[PDB]
Amino acid sequence: RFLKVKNWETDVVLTDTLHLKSTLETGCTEHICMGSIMLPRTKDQLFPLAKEFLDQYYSSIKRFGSKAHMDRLEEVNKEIESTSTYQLKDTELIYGAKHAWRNASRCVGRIQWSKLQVFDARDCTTAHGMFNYICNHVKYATNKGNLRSAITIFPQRTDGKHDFRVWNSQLIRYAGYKQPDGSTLGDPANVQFTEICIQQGWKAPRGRFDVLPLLLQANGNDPELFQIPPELVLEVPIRHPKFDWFKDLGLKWYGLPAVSNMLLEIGGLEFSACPFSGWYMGTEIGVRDYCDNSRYNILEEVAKKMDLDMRKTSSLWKDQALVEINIAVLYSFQSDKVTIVDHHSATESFIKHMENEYRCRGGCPADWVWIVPPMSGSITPVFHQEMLNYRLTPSFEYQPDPWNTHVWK
Amino acid sequence: RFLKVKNWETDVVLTDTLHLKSTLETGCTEHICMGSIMLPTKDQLFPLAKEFLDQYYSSIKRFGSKAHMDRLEEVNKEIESTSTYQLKDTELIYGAKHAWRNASRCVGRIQWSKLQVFDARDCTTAHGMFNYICNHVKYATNKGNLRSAITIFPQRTDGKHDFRVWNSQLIRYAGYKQPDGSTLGDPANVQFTEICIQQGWKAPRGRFDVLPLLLQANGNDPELFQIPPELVLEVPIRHPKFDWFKDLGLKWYGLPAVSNMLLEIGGLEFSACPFSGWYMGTEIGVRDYCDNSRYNILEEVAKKMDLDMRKTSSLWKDQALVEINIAVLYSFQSDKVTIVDHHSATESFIKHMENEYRCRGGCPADWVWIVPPMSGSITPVFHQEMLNYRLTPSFEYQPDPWNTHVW
Ligand code: HEM
Ligand code: HEM
Ligand SMILES: C[C@H](O)[C@H](O)[C@H]1CNc2nc(N)[nH]c(=O)c2N1
Ligand SMILES: C[C@H](O)[C@H](O)[C@H]1CNc2nc(N)[nH]c(=O)c2N1
Ligand SMILES: CCCNC(=[NH2+])NCCC[C@H](N)C(=O)O
Ligand SMILES: CCCNC(=[NH2+])NCCC[C@H](N)C(=O)O
Ligand SMILES: [Zn+2]
Repeated sequence: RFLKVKNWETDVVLTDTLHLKSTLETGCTEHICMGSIMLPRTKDQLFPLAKEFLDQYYSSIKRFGSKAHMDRLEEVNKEIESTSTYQLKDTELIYGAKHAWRNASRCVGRIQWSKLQVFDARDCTTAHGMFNYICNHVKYATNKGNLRSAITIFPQRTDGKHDFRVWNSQLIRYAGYKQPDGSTLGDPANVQFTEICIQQGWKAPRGRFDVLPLLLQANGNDPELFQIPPELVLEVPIRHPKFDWFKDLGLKWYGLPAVSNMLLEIGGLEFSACPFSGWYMGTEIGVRDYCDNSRYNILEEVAKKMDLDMRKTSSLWKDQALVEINIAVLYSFQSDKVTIVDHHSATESFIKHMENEYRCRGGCPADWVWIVPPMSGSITPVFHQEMLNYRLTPSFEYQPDPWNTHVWK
Repeated sequence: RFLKVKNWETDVVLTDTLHLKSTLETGCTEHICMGSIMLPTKDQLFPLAKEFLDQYYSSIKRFGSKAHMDRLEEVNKEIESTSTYQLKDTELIYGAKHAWRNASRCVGRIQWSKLQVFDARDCTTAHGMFNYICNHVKYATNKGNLRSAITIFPQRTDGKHDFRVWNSQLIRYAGYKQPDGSTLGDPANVQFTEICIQQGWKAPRGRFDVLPLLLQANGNDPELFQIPPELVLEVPIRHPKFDWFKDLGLKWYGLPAVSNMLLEIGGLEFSACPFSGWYMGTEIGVRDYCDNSRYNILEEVAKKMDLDMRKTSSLWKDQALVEINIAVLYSFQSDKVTIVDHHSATESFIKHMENEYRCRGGCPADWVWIVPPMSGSITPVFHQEMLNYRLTPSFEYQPDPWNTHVW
């Protein structure tokens, strides 16, 4: 079955066949679309998942059906029946990690998928060990501002009782503290985690931009706290090109975005601790982190300084202030020489990547709801692009926050 | 099953049961989501009619009454005899209002119950259609104080006597292909603008020429008509700060009025059912004015603002976008023509959603279409999870007539 996708701004039509290889469910039914919903083993099911993966791997290197291909399948089968699981070769791990990124339908930066530094941390055994691995990842990825995509992969899940987990949602993130008056100091998004850190012993400096400590869980044991070496945490003071009063807002952000709470599934194997990092698209900070009502919420303060007509929404003061803030984020990062991409460039690149993928791969799963930027949506090419969302493995998946499932010792 | 929807900004959770009454398909499957795709017999009729009549009588608190039963029997006998049936005026009004209520892509449904319905089922000719349409335009325009309305022409019979309004909207600007290879006016109407010429219209070759109505009655060939200029309310666009804006020479019409859709009620199909409301600022300022395939005016406006268009990261397109939309709203409001900004419209929709969920058990909504084309996340709907599904009565898309008409 072939599926057509049209770009209503260029009339360019593409054909998707890749979806024929999607195995997982999407959440939608022939009677209801849950496209905007944020989030809708056993010896038996493992080998098939292993085989599917290995066939994909060997096909990619043009060795499908080869003796090397058949021995690997036999080797893995034996291993699974013998140990109930199996270990991936280094090459398969790298291939797996890259494709999980390549298959992430909500990622607009996938044009960079083939360029990913994979750090094999499967020999790690303790939380201190995890900390060392993570520091090395942050330093390598940061590269003094010239950001490089990378991922660190800790030991896969076994009985589900010895999981490795990074309790932080991002390796680097600011603390949030709820005040008794109901207000919040810092980043609202991280209040609950900040509370856990404090409870675990963290001495919170209680400021507006406190880099959180790492809470690391190794081999199913209780998590431990670690402070990332300040010299390893690159930050950018936010100022505006024309508004000299902007800097006085006291804003800044970290340069390295590093998601650390997702699960990496490769050939049936589950890697519960797999922090990965890339670089920021300006709107993530400028629009969401700074202007979401439930985040820093700086629109008013910025608006006032600009002396905009805040009496009636129709003046579009919120929109005006929104643009200036995003100009400030991009300007500051560029001036400090810290990698970043604006939404115009990022979306234009995604379209080229997406078209390339259709011709070489026969498809490119994409989540329109997530691909389209949170500002100036229709002036970016993705808004006008029809997309097809479906799930391919390997892949990155969500998993419940560890504090909701961890059995304390 | 009972599905839940959460707003990630207020944490409010709503439970949806209304979806369990969905009938048509969505185009999606367990393996693939097509949420962003623009467009994914007597034995057949009575079931549909029954479904409709049941909801109608239920809405008037007479479910299972004799009147309910009698009506169901009358229609049943009418279908078996005439292979179709006619709706009572009350059922027609209820149907139209509910087709609007069920339009998952409409952000202004909080206004659903306030719809003036004009019964034009007694119409027989294109001239009659013109008369009905002018009356509709005049009533809805209300000198700038816009009022929602729909005019319903005769329902489809054998498919060979369908009434159709060939225009996509009652009021729209023409588009012509020039020698340069460029396009003059609105590129979106190039094809229609040609069929008008190919039919007789004498195009003024302007940047904003109000297109002539092309009306089709009883399957006959469409006829042209010029909407009395005095009935077409237009707004010149100026900025409340950049006095150079007026020089762009831009203007837009105040009455948005979709005319190419199909209204389906109790199985019956109304191929010509033009309806109107009022504009949300972004529709004109973001989409019609800035879309690359439309008037595509960003660069021009950018220049006059003298901003660095050298690098995309200066966000000149974004800065220029806001101002263009500030102007549209400013103009309309100055001329006292009804119009709503995306902030206000989305806030209303959220309220409507909450009302619908507690009174109806849900509200089908298409997130992709509900979220404005600019400043998406600073509007509440962005943070609102939505469930999309099809309910009848409904407004459906239909093939352009020029691709199906047998001259
Ligand atoms: C080169 C820099 C990259 C850019 C500019 C980029 C940009 C983005 C953005 C803007 C999002 C949506 C984020 C949000 O709204 O919170 C996203 C999501 C995602 N990206 Fe990328 N990305 C990059 C690199 C990567 C890398 C290296 C990986 C994996 C190895 C990756 C995996 C994903 C995944 C799995 C998601 C969805 C996660 C979720 O659902 O929250 N991205 N990316
Ligand atoms: C009172 C003011 C109203 C507002 C502000 C409003 C606004 C909107 C907007 C912004 C859209 C999407 C427009 C686009 O992007 O092309 C829309 C779509 C829609 N509206 Fe409303 N609407 C209003 C009244 C009405 C009325 C009176 C009806 C029906 C009688 C209605 C039926 C629909 C339908 C069926 C769609 C989807 C059409 C499509 O698929 O292209 N709307 N509305
Ligand atoms: C409810 C809705 O799904 C939610 O607000 C989504 C919309 N699109 C998004 N897109 C991106 N990139 N990131 C997000 O967090 C979201 N949130
Ligand atoms: C491809 C994509 O479906 C298309 O560009 C949609 C997106 N959302 C939209 N939303 C509204 N209101 N109107 C539109 O025309 C569109 N176009
Ligand atoms: C970790 C891979 C890079 N992905 C990315 N750019 N963004 C996703 C996480 C960043 C998050 N939106 C934030 O503002 O903090
Ligand atoms: C016809 C009812 C009102 N519907 C509405 N506001 N918009 C839909 C059609 C208008 C179209 N988006 C435009 O900019 O021209
Ligand atoms: Zn779907």
